[PDB]
Amino acid sequence: IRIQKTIRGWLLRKRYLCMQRAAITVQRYVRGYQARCYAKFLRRTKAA
Amino acid sequence: DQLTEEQIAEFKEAFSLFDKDGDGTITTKQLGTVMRSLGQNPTEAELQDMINEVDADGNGTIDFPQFLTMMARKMKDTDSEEEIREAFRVFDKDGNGYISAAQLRHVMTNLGEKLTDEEVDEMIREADIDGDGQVNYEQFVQMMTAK
Amino acid sequence: DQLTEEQIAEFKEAFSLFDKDGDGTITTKQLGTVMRSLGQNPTEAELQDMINEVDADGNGTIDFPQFLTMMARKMKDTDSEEEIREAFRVFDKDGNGYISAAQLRHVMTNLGEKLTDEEVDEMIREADIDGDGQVNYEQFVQMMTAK
Amino acid sequence: DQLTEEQIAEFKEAFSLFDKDGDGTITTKQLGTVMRSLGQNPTEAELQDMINEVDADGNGTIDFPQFLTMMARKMKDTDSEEEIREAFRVFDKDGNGYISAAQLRHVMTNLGEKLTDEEVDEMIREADIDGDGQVNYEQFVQMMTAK
Repeated sequence: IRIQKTIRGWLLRKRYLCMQRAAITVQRYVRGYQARCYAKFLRRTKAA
Repeated sequence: DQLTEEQIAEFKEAFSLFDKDGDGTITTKQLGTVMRSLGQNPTEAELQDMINEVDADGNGTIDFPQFLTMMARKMKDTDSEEEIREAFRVFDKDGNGYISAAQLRHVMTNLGEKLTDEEVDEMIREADIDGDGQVNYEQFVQMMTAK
Repeated sequence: DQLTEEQIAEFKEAFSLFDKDGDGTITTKQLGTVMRSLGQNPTEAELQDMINEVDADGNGTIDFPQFLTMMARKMKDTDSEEEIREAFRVFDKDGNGYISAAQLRHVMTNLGEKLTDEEVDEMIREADIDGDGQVNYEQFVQMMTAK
Repeated sequence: DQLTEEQIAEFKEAFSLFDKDGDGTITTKQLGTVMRSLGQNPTEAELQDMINEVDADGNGTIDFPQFLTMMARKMKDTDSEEEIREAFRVFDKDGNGYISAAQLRHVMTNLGEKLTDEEVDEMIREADIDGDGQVNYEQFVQMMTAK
């Protein structure tokens, strides 16, 4: 019983950790793309 | 005891992750789901005890302050890694450091709190367990404890 | 690790764009925006770490020399379209290439660092709107790689 | 700061031409109009800055010393053909100098300073701009600097 409870707890913990890592990476890429778009927008506005 | 606010914030973030309502209250099923998702180890008996304590109020939803109290009560109980090592050594009849995958699967499936065989296959695939090859209990315990 | 003069000129151009004064000095938030505009993608926690490292010791704001030093020491190419696709598949519980817009918004806002709702709305509108309510992350990664 | 007496005479004569009151000092709106007349390079934001500075002064007219000072402010820009030709090039996805009037004017008005519909119409008509075809900009900047 101890083994199985610890195992299921660890499995859900690993699931949560993978979710967190993927979310952090996706947020990082999203912010990078948004900043790139903002820089291009600033370029366009200045030239206009 | 008083819990560090960083841990409290992490617990709140974990709660909000699966809180499909966003109100800081969620069903006891996802309560246990995030309890395990925190890395802690509650017995299903303790899970049922906590569920009935919540159901005494009749809400069926885990408010964040009571959730934090539950977190503290879980922090009260802390098993050691050596205990898990000894438990696995008990099932290591050979004592060669390796245990059989099929017999461990049978142990999981037909002892105590039986769980789904798909979860057993999840253990096999995630812990790169060979179907018949002997698997070291110690490496499994270590990569389990890494968290 | 000195930077190419073309990149130096591009950095000064970005300074002119972001800074109304256009003196080559930008704030820490502006520092992070320029970091992420160049194509280098550090995390918000990472960006705060480098901000504390530089500490704006030049003139209270990230100026051109500190900017050059930061870009020199933090030069990397860790961003990979396949990595983004794998992370989105990790999001995709179904694994069909489509991730629920509501679930994605919940994860972005609640999990870890909280994204602004405007950012999530921008990402939703950036990708093609779908009848199922799920954003196709494959094409999303496609134009993330494109620009 | 201090300009050639030829430019001094030119500016005084432009004053007198636009000196409807005949005071000898040009009005703020008349200041902007003669800046547009003399090939100067004021920004709409810069024009409003000048207007509010004069309002703080309160006279409503531009004396010659401040006129020469903002001549210095203008010529510190030392703008040339090539930079804005490059800006058109980055706007000219064709890259041949021939640029589509529709998208160019949409970016010109929507992004940055916003133009009234009339101003766009007369500027398209009088600057040999085709209604929808690809129009060259190089001659326009060449006769910018020629004036």
